[PDB]
Amino acid sequence: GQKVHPNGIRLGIVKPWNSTWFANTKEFADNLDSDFKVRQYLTKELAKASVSRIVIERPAKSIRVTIHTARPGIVIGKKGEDVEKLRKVVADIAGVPAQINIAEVRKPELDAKLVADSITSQLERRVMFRRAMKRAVQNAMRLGAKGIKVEVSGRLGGAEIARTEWYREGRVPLHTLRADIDYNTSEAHTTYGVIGVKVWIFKGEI
Amino acid sequence: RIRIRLKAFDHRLIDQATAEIVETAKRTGAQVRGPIPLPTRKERFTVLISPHVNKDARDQYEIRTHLRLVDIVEPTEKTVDALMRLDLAAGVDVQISL
Amino acid sequence: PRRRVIGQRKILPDPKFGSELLAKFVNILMVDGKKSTAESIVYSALETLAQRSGKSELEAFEVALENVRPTVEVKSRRVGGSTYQVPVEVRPVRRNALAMRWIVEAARKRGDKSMALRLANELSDAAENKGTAVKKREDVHRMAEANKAFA
Amino acid sequence: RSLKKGPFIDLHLLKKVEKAVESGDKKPLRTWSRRSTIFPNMIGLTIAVHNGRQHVPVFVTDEMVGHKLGEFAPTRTYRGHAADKK
Amino acid sequence: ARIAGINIPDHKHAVIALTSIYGVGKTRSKAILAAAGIAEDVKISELSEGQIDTLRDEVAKFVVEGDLRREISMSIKRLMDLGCYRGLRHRRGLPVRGQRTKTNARTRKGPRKP
Amino acid sequence: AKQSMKAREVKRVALADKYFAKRAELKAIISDVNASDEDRWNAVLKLQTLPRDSSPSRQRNRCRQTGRPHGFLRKFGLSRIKVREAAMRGEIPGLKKASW
Amino acid sequence: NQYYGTGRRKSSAARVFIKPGNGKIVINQRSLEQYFGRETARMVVRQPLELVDMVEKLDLYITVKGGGISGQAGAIRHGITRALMEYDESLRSELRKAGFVTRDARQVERKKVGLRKARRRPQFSKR
RNA sequence: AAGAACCUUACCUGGUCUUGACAUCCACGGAAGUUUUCAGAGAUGAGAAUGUGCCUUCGGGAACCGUGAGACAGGUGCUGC
RNA sequence: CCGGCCGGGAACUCAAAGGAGACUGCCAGUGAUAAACUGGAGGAAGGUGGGGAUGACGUCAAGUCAUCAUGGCCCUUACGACCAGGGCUACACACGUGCUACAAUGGCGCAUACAAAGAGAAGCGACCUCGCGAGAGCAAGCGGACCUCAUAAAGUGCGUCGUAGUCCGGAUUGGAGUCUGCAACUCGACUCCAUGAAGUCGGAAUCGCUAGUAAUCGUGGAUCAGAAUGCCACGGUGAAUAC
Repeated sequence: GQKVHPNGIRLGIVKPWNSTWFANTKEFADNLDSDFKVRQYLTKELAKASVSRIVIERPAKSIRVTIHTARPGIVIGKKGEDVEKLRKVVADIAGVPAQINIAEVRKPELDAKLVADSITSQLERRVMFRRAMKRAVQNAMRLGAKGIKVEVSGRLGGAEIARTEWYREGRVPLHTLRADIDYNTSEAHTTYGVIGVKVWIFKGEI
Repeated sequence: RIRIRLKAFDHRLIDQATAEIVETAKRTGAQVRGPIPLPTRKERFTVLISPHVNKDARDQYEIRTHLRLVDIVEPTEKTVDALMRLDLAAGVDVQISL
Repeated sequence: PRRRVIGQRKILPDPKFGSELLAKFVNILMVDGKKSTAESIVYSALETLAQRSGKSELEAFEVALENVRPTVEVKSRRVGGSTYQVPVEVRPVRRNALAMRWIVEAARKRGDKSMALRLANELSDAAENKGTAVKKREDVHRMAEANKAFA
Repeated sequence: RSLKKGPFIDLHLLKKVEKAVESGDKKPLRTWSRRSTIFPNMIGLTIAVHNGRQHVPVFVTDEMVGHKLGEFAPTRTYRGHAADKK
Repeated sequence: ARIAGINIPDHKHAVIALTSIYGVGKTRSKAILAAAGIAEDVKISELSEGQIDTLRDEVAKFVVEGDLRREISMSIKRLMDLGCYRGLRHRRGLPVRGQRTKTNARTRKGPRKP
Repeated sequence: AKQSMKAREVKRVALADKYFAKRAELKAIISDVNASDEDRWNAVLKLQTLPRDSSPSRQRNRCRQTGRPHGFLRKFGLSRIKVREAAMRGEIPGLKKASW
Repeated sequence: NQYYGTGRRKSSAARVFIKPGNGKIVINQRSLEQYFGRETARMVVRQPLELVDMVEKLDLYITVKGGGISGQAGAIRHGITRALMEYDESLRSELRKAGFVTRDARQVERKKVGLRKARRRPQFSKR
């Protein structure tokens, strides 16, 4: 569990940063604050909308937020009525204005955060993790994902002792930096306590 | 007459922008010196890895910052207009000077 | 190490003449990386020596080294659980090296005034081979001889 | 040894000691300020300095002026120890 | 040459010779030599007797041995009389400046009791 | 995470910018040697008249998230752990692990 | 025609010009002796040339920057080895037979975390 | 603990408040804000001058600030087996 | 105006990007004609070229509810909140870990050179002027390949100190000051004057380290109002041993 986080070592490699913007040493601090703020706001408000990830950019002292989501219609709302409000609210903490660019994930079951949020939505319903894991692995293999390693840890269906469990399938070369491997860690609240869900997804050799 | 010194993080991300600005320059009258690669600043960092104790175990980091000089000699109107509001390049901070 | 029989490092020969042996003496003398000072004390000593011996520096040291040169030495091996020393013949490559270590050993021992004076005194005692180095040699022979019965 | 220009006293203590002098010595003062500096006029006063648990009365003498209030109210108390002589 | 308590150095150089007096050290003695014009390397015995005669009132310009002794002792006696925390540490024999008494400052603390 | 301490900190932030960096010269210049011997007394007396806070030196410069005083980084403002968690999530550009 | 070599010993960079005719050596406007040739390891820079003729046959104008004394001296050495290129294999036979052609980079290692100078432990205690 | 002079602080003594230092809910009032004085160790407490801005529904508002209600807030309080 | 100072050149370093290069590829021999190894060659480099990052299955029901988050439990006119002062630095001791030592391969005096890598706009702050000094006054320039921190020191040469608790060492203490910060007593650092402690290379026991390594030298940072012998990083000089 102390093993290296796969995304961090490939940030200079095959994993471009979710927020790509330069700033001077003075305002960089505040811009990180605002970044964390908008990421929280968009996280909470769009939580039920199953956003996969939010790609911040800040050209010319103005923010442009790309948004990869599983269900673009539920995010946008009826004919964009939400989008504008999302631009106003965000712009207020963004330093003004707030451009936004929607984007749909063609294969949402592949993407890690969508999978984890699904598994959490199953766990809150008291669904059995032993089924959830095999279901995720089933969808991953049906899409032909080159590799996968699902892992979870916690109370496990009310057991008094916390326990780790996992189920890998396919080739999983974590040591190979050439590898195209998505990854996520998402906590799942339950009546007995938090249950961490880690999800490795090996998409391709390059 | 003009001395531009642009900067960005990733080299591969700044290169195509350098190509676009040099090309924008060549088409607008050119009179270009030829961009200078410049030394790259590399801020070293070493943060404690653990939430508590484990003083022996630390994690290294760095933030490379590539810079490039441009140096256009002509004070041409076509040049100063092309250098204005065609810079684009998100994530790449340009600094014009005369 | 368990396996590698890798050989010695290639030290630089002495600038005036190709006596890499004494260059290894300059190595076994240098402290705190003060190479030039250690070398300067070496040349100053060889000059103070050769004029008194009448011989050239290198050969004057040759007939001092040869006299202080170790014969055999005891070392722990093949313990019966009660532990006892085993005398054995030295490797010739270890011979002059261990000798120069005994020279520097005798040099660091005793005090007079200047370290150049102690060095000159040890070399002078080595000229007519009655010094602390031959003393340590004959002492190692005393540590043996009575132990020489063992084999 | 500190404060090149201007000996330091907190204004509430210089006013309490001012109107304490002009009114004649009566009772000790309740000051908490260890931070101030003795001044010539403060002499003869029994002003109690805070040692952190309570106030200890100290009788100011002109022989002590350049010093400060604190060090005459020792805070930490180590009594002696236990000697445990054998 | 005979002044102070005793002050009879020999073989010593002028500054180190003067250092023997309580209350005077290196840089002050060098100031005495810069005042008299005397060279640092001169021996105390070879140096001119009349230059020593000037040396006497010259170093008399600065208070030294016993007067400094009784001055410092009178100061420490003063601190003890004040009842100041500093003077209390002088009474205990423990350090005054702020050195840790928990482990080190053994020198001022004296030899270890057990 | 000790919200009252963070609100106390930011209250020192606001109030501290509100007083000093404006009236601050009253000590930063006037208390420095100049031809105003009589005034400097009334100056420092107004200096103590100011509240004990407002001074930047009393700012421990707490983290903007947990509020933890220690492990802080002025270059970011985040505590070491949170800037590392943001780093591993790819929030900070060019903050890759270094090996040279 | 003037000949040239470069070389770079331990972060220092040397630059070595050499010409036929005159025999004197000059480094950074300073005399061969006053700069390093009166300090120890003076003869090392000439050590490859001891194998051949030097005296009047060739002269050197050297510039160097970076590093310490021995670093700039070895930089002069590598710079002479690189400046023998016009006589290429003809000198590289015996010269490589004596080495000196080798880069001998051996750069200092970076301090490792928790280790004082990239090896030393903080005096580990058994308990 | 990548830096305890105060601050930090979780600690001790003493002085302090109980919808509370901070967040959300509502009523009922004031723009907020401003400079200045006194009592007090200080926080607080009592003043004094000063200001009354931001769209329209201009009967309203909204922002900020103050008093009141309880729901709640808060906890470096315990439990890393 | 002997300073690349400026005309002048991109020549060469330097500076980066982007490529080539070392792969047991070639020679010989060995090896079960196997893989593979040994030796050699050329080659800048020869065997994983040097270094760095990357921590399998899992274990230790390891440490962390005091980073944060969290299931419950507990207090909620106090197990909450604000302020002053104090303390976290207390000392009959014991242990762990770093630094300066115990000296003339040295200390001290003058002269004399030679680095790298970082940091700087609520800031880095030249120069000049004042002060033995720490620092003060003014203040150009610098968002930095320009300017500032910012003079590297060990070293090199000569001069002296002539082997003693000594011109070693610098502890401790007394006095006189500087700067920071509301605030330097508790409880800063630095400077100057004075003072010169133990200690004569350290026992039983015990540690690290195989090359640009150990040893030794100095420089810079982050933390920070101020305050490193700690931490992290940089280069200079530069070994011995491997039977």
